[PDB]
Amino acid sequence: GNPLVYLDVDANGKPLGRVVLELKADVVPKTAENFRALCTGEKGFGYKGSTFHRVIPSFMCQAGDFTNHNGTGGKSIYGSRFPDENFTLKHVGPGVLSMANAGPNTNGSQFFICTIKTDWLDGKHVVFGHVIEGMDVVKKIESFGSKSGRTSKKIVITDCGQLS
Ligand SMILES: Nc1ccc(CNC(=O)NCC(=O)N2CCCC2)cc1
Repeated sequence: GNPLVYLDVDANGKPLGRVVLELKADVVPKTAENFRALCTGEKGFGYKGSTFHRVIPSFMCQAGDFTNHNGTGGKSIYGSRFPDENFTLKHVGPGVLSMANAGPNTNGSQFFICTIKTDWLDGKHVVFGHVIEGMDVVKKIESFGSKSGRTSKKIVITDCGQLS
């Protein structure tokens, strides 16, 4: 069925624990496949070692720029960017996993995990999964953000991969 993947996350070099994500390949197979492969690193690049570079309390935690390591970069397994697959899934609440972007059809590798319902992003960001386990870890990450998005600890995905 739908892939289960994980992110193991450090803050200032010490482990917070594991976030487990279900990828909704049934609804958004291309977007789910991209994220899955970036977790395993099987194409020779991916999320391992990359950061949560911008985190805003009571909103979301954003990550996945493994090319420029500053929020301007990332790439997909298909090429630098790929289209918005569909907007069928909605930003319904905490734990939603969705693609960051720079406008229409600019999905790469950057993603975010919501910590609240973010309805204004519906129709603009492709939702492609949800947290299965580890919301406690997500709340810790969230607690290290700020209004400007700047993090107060260095938040690193030390390991990631596929569970099923
Ligand atoms: N592929 C790609 C994706 C994102 C960017 C830079 N864009 C962003 O940080 N956009 C903000 C964004 O998507 N957000 C922030 C609310 C969580 C969703 C640049 C390239």
